[PDB]
Amino acid sequence: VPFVEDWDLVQTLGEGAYGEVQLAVNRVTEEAVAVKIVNIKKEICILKMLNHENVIKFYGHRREGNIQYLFMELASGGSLFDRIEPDIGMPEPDAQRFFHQLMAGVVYLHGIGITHRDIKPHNLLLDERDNLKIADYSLATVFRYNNRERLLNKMCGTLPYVAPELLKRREFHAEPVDVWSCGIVLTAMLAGELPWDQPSDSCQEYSDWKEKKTYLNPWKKIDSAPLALLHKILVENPSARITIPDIKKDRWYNKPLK
Ligand SMILES: N#Cc1c[nH]c2nccc(-c3cccc(O)c3)c12
Repeated sequence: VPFVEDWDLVQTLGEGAYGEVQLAVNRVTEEAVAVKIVNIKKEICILKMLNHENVIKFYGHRREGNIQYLFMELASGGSLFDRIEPDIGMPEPDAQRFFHQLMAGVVYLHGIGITHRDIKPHNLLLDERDNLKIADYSLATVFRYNNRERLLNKMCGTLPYVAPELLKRREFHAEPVDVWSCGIVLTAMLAGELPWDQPSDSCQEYSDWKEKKTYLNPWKKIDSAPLALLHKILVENPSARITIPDIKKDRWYNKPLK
């Protein structure tokens, strides 16, 4: 029962990079939100930019001495990680719908010149109608400003989800990195397993993929239509990799399902 103004901080929803996330229920109105309890300057700044239905909304913040409190839209359906059954995945029509929503959120972000940099199932939250929302902007950054792109140079993210250029290049474009990670998420949805620990030539599973050994897992679990899309996303050269406009033209992406 701590509190901040009208909100009771009722239960922990988890830890992130830094900072607990609590469920905050308002004593008066009964509204429920999520509150992150904690560089931060930049995060808040990016958070106030966000206005889209597949992105977690920012409601405002309050600094109270030591601790900053970031109020955000609650997603009470848990995360996509909870929907992925190990070694199985989920039904292809659920995967497709979530992938559609993830692409809508990522397009939006990239359109305001923001890169998330850590797309993975734990950061993809569901609302009570199973709508997907991209959350956690603690690693997010600006890659386009006044219509000029800047390349990134900090390595960050989560190894299984990161694009290979991030481990090999001094500087790289933001957008193909976020596309690659969506590809790994789509793999996980359809196969219930990640394909490699990291995308280095010293990792055997990655070498196998580049040699097109799709008779192996996880690829053997995936139907040929989504697998053809994954062949276009998980492309090692970032300038050859498919872009989001072209993902939206892909045959599996447009296939009627369920
Ligand atoms: N962050 C955040 C959240 C924003 N709305 C939420 N709704 C439910 C859970 C979370 C949440 C909780 C722990 C870790 C995390 O990554 C996200 C959030």
